Amino acid sequence: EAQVTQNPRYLITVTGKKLTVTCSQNMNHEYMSWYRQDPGLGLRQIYYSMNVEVTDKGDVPEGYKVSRKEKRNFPLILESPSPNQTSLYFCASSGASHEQYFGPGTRLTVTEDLKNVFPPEVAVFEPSEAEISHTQKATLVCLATGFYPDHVELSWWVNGKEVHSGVCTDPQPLKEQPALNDSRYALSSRLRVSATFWQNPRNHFRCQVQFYGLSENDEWTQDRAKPVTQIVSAEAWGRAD
Amino acid sequence: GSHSMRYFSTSVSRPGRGEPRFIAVGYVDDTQFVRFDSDAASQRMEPRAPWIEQEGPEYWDEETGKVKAHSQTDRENLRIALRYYNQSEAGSHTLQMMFGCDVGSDGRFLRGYHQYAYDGKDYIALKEDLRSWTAADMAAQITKRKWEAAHVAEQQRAYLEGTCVDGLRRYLENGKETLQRTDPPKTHMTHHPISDHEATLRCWALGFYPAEITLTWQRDGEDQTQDTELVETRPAGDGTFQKWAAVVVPSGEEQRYTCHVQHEGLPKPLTLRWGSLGG
Amino acid sequence: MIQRTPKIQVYSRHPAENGKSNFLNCYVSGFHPSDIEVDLLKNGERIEKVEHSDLSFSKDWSFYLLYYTEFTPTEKDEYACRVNHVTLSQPKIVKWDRDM
Amino acid sequence: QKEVEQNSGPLSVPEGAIASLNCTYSDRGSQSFFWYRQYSGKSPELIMSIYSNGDKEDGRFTAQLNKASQYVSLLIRDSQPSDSATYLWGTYNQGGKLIFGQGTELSVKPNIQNPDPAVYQLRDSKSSDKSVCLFTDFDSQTNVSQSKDSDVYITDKCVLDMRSMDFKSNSAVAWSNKSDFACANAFNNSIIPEDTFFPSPESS
Amino acid sequence: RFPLTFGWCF
Repeated sequence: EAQVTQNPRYLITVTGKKLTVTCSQNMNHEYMSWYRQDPGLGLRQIYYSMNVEVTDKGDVPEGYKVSRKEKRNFPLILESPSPNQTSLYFCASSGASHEQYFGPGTRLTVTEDLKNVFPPEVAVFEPSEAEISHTQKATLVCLATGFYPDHVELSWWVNGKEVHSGVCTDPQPLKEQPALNDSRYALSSRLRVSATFWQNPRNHFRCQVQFYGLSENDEWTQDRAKPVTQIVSAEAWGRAD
Repeated sequence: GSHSMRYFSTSVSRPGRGEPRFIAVGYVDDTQFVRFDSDAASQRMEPRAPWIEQEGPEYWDEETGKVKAHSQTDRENLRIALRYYNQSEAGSHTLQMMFGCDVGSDGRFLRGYHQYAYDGKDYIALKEDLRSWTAADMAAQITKRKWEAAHVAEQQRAYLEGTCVDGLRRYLENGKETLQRTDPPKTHMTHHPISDHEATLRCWALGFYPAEITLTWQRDGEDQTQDTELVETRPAGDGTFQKWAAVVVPSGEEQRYTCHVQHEGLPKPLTLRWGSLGG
Repeated sequence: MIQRTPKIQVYSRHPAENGKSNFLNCYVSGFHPSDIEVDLLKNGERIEKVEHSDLSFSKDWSFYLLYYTEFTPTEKDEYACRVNHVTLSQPKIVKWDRDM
Repeated sequence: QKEVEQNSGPLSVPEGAIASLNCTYSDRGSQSFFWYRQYSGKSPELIMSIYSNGDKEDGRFTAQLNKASQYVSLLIRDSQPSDSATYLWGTYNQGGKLIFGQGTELSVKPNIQNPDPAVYQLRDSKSSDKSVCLFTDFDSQTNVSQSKDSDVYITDKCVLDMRSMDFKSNSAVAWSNKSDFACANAFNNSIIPEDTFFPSPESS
Repeated sequence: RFPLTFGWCF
């Protein structure tokens, strides 16, 4: 433990709506900073503060502001969030060793419209008979599709509990529409058991996907259900056959 | 010859009258080149010698942020010192820090320093070997344990042998025309009667640089310390320095007394006696 | 708490030549703590436009400041330094003397 | 890290080997260096700090710094699967900026005992007209390329660990909403073993 | 150049 606290953990907002991400730390560190991280571009410093009321820009300051009125706090302020500020943000602090310890991360998506937000749809695909006959193994595939933003956590549950053996999930979501601007996303994961285990109709498999979407405070007046933070799942039973 | 760089930082609390006043100055040898003053309007590190002006705007931002942060750190250290010494919030206190590096005639590292005094008494200092701290008292020992845990000694050593030394080379090269100059001392003697039996001889050294100088009196080639008044070397305000040494002598004996001047810009030490017809 | 009384010198930048421009200096050194009042005087009166160097200190931690103003020495005008410090029971006045 | 030996993409090491990440930094005024480990979509974790020339050691990590060559490097002994991550190093500016160099993606590959490369079709559990294609059991040698067709999705490769069976395997998934799409040709644009098992979609 | 001294507190 003994780390920084970033608030919130996930956030969707429309272009232009002022927002601020908090960073606090009860370790009495003089040095605090904010970083973003982007595919291809590395981890870059936005703003940093070497002490109370001392404040300097990093390599990517534009569109951001900070303040340091007290030691414990370093807020990141976006006056007019722009689509290019869609990113993964980390806060960090350091004391006398000058080693910076990093917060857990804030995933921020800046969208042209909240109407672009969708929960994932989820499907489990049953092991192939061909495979069981060929390898005496059986792999389930989960597919989560149509989700925006890519703010998801996938997990596999067997017989009521989460499993980890035989699992692997894509590091990164795919864009369903590499053309479109706020393209929806898809994610895949596989769970592999023995043939015998899969062939047991007592075994129950669920693929679970936590999605982080619109909070209670967001205005929604549309036919479809409010794309709030929620869980969507898909299940399969073992089959003798 | 050998060179130095030093920053001298002073925090002075003024309770009831706002935050402590913070002043830092940088020097290369005897020549100031930067200042920072928490009470000043700019709120910037500022140039104080012509040759630091060629530094781009990135340099001023960097230096500005570092020294501001340090003012806040020493501001904090003042609060901590109060607690350790159970001193009152209504009394005024001082915290000085000094650090820097010396390089020899070749420009290689020679000596490094990183020191603090609280109310004008050594609190904590990096030893000459740059490997450990010398703590003055129980309080400074808590500070030592902290800094040992965060490897400040290793960090500051890296700085003193590296950046500090690199900084100094760059400054010396950039201020070549003035920093590498050695102005030799201009000399003369003055005679004071005081009494008919005893008269004062004063030996003058003017317009020299760097400040380091030795004025010494000799009667019949003897190292005199009886009746030898020596004043602090003083700045003239044009980047040069002044000093005088004085002897009270029995009268008529002027011609047997002699003043000796040693300075970096004098290949041979100067010998002075009252000389010309007079006394 | 350690306290050190100032050393005061008042002197001209160049050797004084009546009617020629020059600088009048008051150099205080070796003092602690750093609060200090210094005036340069012309015929017992405060000179109004006085500058000073930035506060610095020596190896032994004690402070020094240079107070200076431009001036044109004359045969009759008398200049001096007036210094006040915590260590002093009263302001010290040192008279500028062409042979120090 | 953006020079003549600029760190380039991934680094893979045989499981059990020693990993060598050697990086160049440009700014000769760099003094303190910090190694971080970052797992995919997780926080960078500090693993090693180094303030002066030489080597520092903690368990299986050695941090190295050569101020002459301008090299900073990390060595990982006895590479484990769980060592797979991005490795970042950072140094301080003359202004107290922390600047990260080129990160290094490290994949520790385990040897596949008996690669049984094959392409399977899996039917959805409810809406059984939907399906996916699964390329599984290939060697660490093969590379899964993205599709020619824009309407077909192919995922990168991924390793799973059947812990209790001492068995690991590679897999990639392909799917598409196109009617005429078939598993048989889903991986056409990939260079796949001559020996890849392609069964009639269903079954046995 | 001034040293980075942040966190070097008593």
